[PDB]
Amino acid sequence: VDLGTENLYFQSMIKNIVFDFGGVIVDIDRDKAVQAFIKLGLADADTRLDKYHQTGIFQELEEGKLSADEFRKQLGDLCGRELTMEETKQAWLGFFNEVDLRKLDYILGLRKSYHVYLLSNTNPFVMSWACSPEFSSEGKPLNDYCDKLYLSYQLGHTKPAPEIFDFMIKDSHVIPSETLFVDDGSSNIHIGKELGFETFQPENGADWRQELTVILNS
Ligand code: NA
Repeated sequence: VDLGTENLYFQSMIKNIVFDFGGVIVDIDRDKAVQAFIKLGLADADTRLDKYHQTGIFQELEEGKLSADEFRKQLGDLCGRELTMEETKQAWLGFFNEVDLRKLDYILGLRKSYHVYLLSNTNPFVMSWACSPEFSSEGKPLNDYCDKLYLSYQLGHTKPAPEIFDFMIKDSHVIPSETLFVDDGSSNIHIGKELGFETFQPENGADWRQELTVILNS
């Protein structure tokens, strides 16, 4: 079938759509991330890095408890050498594959009919790329695809903490039952459901456009 927006029709009680970034808009490859951090000297990266919820200094960075520079310093101490910001950024970008422009185009089409928000565990290294014209070959920052970004490191909590969902709900004024939450992570989906959201859990790396269209018309 043809998933171009002009072919698509939308009608249901859903008014808002909340997307995660990694695992939904852009593919995550944890093995590639592990390799990228090992390159810096983090020889035990395989035990440290997670697909859904970081721990240790990685969590602290994604909750804004460590600044990018502070994280760089503490990561360097683990690696036994002083890291630059650029090589630390490049390690973080190891988590990601280039974006499927089909997904970005689909999301632009959604904005004609829905309020679209991002709610994501992320950090300044990743966002310096995503929230810039370097995000993709289309030259539009992640900001162009949403009404507002809710970023863990600016809010002090990471999903699946209920607090990050609560901030987003209160700030955006969405009614959870009229909102579709799209996230590849099970724990995040479960708390979203508990708080009243409709949920859709796509597979990381999969083309979810068809199924999303079906859900938005259910
Ligand atoms: Na995700």
